[PDB]
Amino acid sequence: IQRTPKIQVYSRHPAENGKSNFLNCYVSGFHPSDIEVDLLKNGERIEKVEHSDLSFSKDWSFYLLYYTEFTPTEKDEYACRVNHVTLSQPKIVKWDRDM
Amino acid sequence: GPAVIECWFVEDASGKGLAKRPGALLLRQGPGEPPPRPDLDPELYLSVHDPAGALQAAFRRYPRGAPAPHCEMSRFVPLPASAKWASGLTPAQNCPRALDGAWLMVSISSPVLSLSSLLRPQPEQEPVLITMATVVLTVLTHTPAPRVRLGQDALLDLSFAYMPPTSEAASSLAPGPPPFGLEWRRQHLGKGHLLLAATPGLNGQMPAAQEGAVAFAAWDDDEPWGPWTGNGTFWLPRVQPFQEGTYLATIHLPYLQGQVTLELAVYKPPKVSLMPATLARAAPGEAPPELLCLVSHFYPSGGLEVEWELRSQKAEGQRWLSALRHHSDGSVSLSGHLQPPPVTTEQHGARYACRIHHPSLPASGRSAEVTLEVAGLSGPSLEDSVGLFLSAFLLLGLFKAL
Amino acid sequence: GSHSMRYFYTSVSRPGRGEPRFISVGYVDDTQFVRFDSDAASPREEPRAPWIEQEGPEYWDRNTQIYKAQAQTDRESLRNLRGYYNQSEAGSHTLQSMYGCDVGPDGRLLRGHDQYAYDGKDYIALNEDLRSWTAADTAAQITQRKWEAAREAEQRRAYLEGECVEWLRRYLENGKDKLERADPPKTHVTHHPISDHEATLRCWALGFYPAEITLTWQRDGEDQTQDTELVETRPAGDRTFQKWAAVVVPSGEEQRYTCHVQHEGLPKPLTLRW
Ligand SMILES: *[C@@H]1O[C@H](CO)[C@@H](O[C@@H]2O[C@H](CO)[C@@H](O)[C@H](O)[C@H]2NC(C)=O)[C@H](O)[C@H]1NC(C)=O
Ligand SMILES: *[C@@H]1O[C@H](CO)[C@@H](O)[C@H](O)[C@H]1NC(C)=O
Repeated sequence: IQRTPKIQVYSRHPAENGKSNFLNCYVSGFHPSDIEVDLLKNGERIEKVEHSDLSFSKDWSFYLLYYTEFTPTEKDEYACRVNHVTLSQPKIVKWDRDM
Repeated sequence: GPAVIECWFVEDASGKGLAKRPGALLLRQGPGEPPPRPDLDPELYLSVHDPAGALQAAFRRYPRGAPAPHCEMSRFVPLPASAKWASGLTPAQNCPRALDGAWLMVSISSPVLSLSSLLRPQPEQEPVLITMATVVLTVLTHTPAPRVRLGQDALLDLSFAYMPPTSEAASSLAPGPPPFGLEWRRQHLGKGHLLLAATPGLNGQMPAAQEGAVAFAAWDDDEPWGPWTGNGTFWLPRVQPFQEGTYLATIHLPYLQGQVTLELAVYKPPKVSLMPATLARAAPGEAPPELLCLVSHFYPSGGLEVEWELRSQKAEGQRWLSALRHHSDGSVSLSGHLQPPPVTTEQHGARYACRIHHPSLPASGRSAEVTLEVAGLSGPSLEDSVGLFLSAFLLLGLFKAL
Repeated sequence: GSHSMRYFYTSVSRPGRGEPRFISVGYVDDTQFVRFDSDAASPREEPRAPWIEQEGPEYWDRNTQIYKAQAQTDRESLRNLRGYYNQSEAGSHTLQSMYGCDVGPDGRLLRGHDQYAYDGKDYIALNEDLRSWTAADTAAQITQRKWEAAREAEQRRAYLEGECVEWLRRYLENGKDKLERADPPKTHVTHHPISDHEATLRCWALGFYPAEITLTWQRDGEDQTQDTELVETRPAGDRTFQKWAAVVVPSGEEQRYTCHVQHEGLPKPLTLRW
């Protein structure tokens, strides 16, 4: 069976404009393990993005965390775009500052 | 009534890794020579004799035109049940003598039924073209893939039939059906539970049933002589999404096991609503409100497709969603967001529509609509006229004042 | 509280791109402490936790050889299962094995796991009684019957109740400074007016360890489970976790509701009001 990734986009700390922070995209619960994840700022991919090692859950699925330094700004918008074999086109989920 | 079932004999030797060979099951030989099958190995060409008649009856009423059932044969060596609850079926260490010989386990799966049988081939030159095999234990289900709405009951079907094998002049037992064990387990996402264990006909302590589940585990009659039919139906009172997955049912006799598997799928149709329902604001250019489409309390989480339309046409505007929100009942809720482009007079009376396609939903889906209001040559209301009069009066008074 | 040690083995077939990739990872409380990767430049068993680095090189050479053997075995099993299931050799399929022990706060074994999966589906598992096996299809049932004849469940029971628990205790002692810590959550409520007559109250729990936590919304002491949205617990990225729970309430009635937070690091459950 194949399972579609579940995506969350958040920040390591509560967002304050002008204060450095980390933006995280957490992808989990997908099978198989091949997946593409990008972090977008105003629709453009971010170059400096690190991620953790592929992880394994007891439910026979995988999860990953991508993160990048950023300074929250009222004008700028951020999103996570994920492409997996189980979805037709890449799914983007936006970073709601309070969700 | 296929009258023949093609089967794949699966080698059990370690050296040969799940090798497969052709074979056939001849349910109805009929008077005369059985159809010649020189392509098959003689030992894998079986003529089935079913004193109980469960295997015969299962395929006697098989739907016409349905795809051929998927059959697999394998070699079987009787072993005592390893589960601790089924310890009273084999009180003594000595293996029964009546279970000597060769045994074949046959599994036949189809969209309409799932069946498992224990057969005994006969070693029996001239009749080598066919191999006679008698059925001993049959376990079948007519609900191999049940679908149950969230909060409803599930009635996983299970029947079985047992004809004791030739005793070899060692049938000094109690007349009547022998005690048996019934096992119902679940497996899903690396998690397994013993939902139910029973031993009808034998008094002993069974592990407590889980999730308030009960079974109709009994022999259909207590006649002194077999074959005997029996029931093992499973009743799961309320089905939550965490009880989805593979349900395995096993019938245990001393040194004999018969297993079938079912796939229970839980579903809940979404409730769709486009949050902006007060039509919309003026559309003299730009300033379009953001439309939110809430689909609430649907299972499974995956497979939902939300699409935006203009009223039919492909809606224009930025689109995204929000991470799943999980409720106590196990269902999930999703929110789609559409930001249309600058609305103008050309979109007067045009409705923005959110349409949801989900496996639980019908092929059409479920739709919500919001009419797009535009600014027009609306006439002043009575209150507007009164306000104009009052403003003019105040302004003229002020002009007189200064 | 409850602790666990788990070992995951994963072989992913790559038709036309080389032999299957093999990854082996060891976890304590969802924190990895050892890892192997055939794609890695150096095929070695590399520790990845500060509380296992003090061990000697032999513990690593032996593991590396064991995991190379495991990789070969998993590749052979991948080929056998692809043959059995009648699948094209150009597709990608995965074979997963997991084994470990979950021990309670008393240091005594609670559960022991030995499971396999093919293409993300259960293939054969050891049951909670540590005596029998669950196998669905005929290929898995053949292995089930071979293992029952050979009585492998006895050896696995001896290992899980023995070496696994001992090593889990040893790890929980050598690295108690981070494995046995309990960071309480930092909580606050947020108000968002959805429509003219409805608001959303969102309760937050940030920077807590372990991940186990309970968030509830109550209206004059009555749970609002049906009308409560939840985001799954997520990693902040610095060894702590985040979660929030949202409840929709009528406008003006935002004082009767209360958010109840339960976590180990909290001496008493927290009650939060907007
Ligand atoms: C096994 O037992 C179940 C439950 O007793 C049988 O189903 C019942 O059948 C009767 C007679 O047809 C109906 O009135 C009941 O409504 C059924 N109950 C349920 C829960 O569906 C079932 O037919 C039995 N199986 C066999 C083959 O005898
Ligand atoms: C594999 O599937 C093909 C296509 O349906 C079929 O012709 C063939 O007989 C199958 N092989 C086995 C061993 O089941």
